[PDB]
Amino acid sequence: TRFISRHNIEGIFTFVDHRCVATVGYQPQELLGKNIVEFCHPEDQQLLRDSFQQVVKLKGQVLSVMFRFRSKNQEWLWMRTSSFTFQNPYSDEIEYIICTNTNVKNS
Amino acid sequence: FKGLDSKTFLSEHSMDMKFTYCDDRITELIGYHPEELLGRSAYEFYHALDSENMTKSHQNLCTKGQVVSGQYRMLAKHGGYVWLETQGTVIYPQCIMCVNYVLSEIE
Ligand SMILES: O=[N+]([O-])c1cc(S(=O)(=O)C(F)F)ccc1Oc1cc(F)cc(Br)c1
Repeated sequence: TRFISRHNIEGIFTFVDHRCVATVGYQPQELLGKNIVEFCHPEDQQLLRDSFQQVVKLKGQVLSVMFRFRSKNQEWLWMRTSSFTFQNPYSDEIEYIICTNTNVKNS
Repeated sequence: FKGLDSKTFLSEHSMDMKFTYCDDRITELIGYHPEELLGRSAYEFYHALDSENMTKSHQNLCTKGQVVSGQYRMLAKHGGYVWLETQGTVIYPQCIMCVNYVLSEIE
């Protein structure tokens, strides 16, 4: 169970695939415009900020992070988010971050 | 004339290259509705004259983890072809995430 999101380099959701409803319970519009960190368990928040900071330094390769995401039922679900930057080489527009977000076991 | 976001769309594929998700931006650009792509391999859609080069590019993706396709043609929904370029990234293998950029109108 997974869904795709795009983020600005700050962490804000700018696109959310509707498979999020079955993965974490929210409609896309409940995620759009908020920072992913707003859905992250307080122990994991700094890891996730530092992951978004680093993924831009990794020359477009994949960075993974595991963290606890707050479902629409206010329960903590373990997620594995694999992220990479994309910048269209015909332009000099700011890169953005593409994430795949899967509910995973912590075992 | 179209801006960059409107010519780019994301897609996800299983490791057998079948579409598992596609952004609705493809409809305006190539004619397909995302739900009619699901379960169909990318190979159904490459121009005959690109098929050998794409097979090599898939090998390269499976050996390196991440590849840029170079220019190739997608069969459009009502016939003819659109030129695209793709960045493909394997998510580890679980799925392949593609960022697709249209280089042409339907020809
Ligand atoms: O199937 N793919 O993983 C994929 C990889 C690549 S790749 O560059 O990583 C390489 F494997 F060929 C390219 C295209 C790919 O799929 C398509 C996506 C589209 F929107 C349309 C068409 Br037709 C094919």
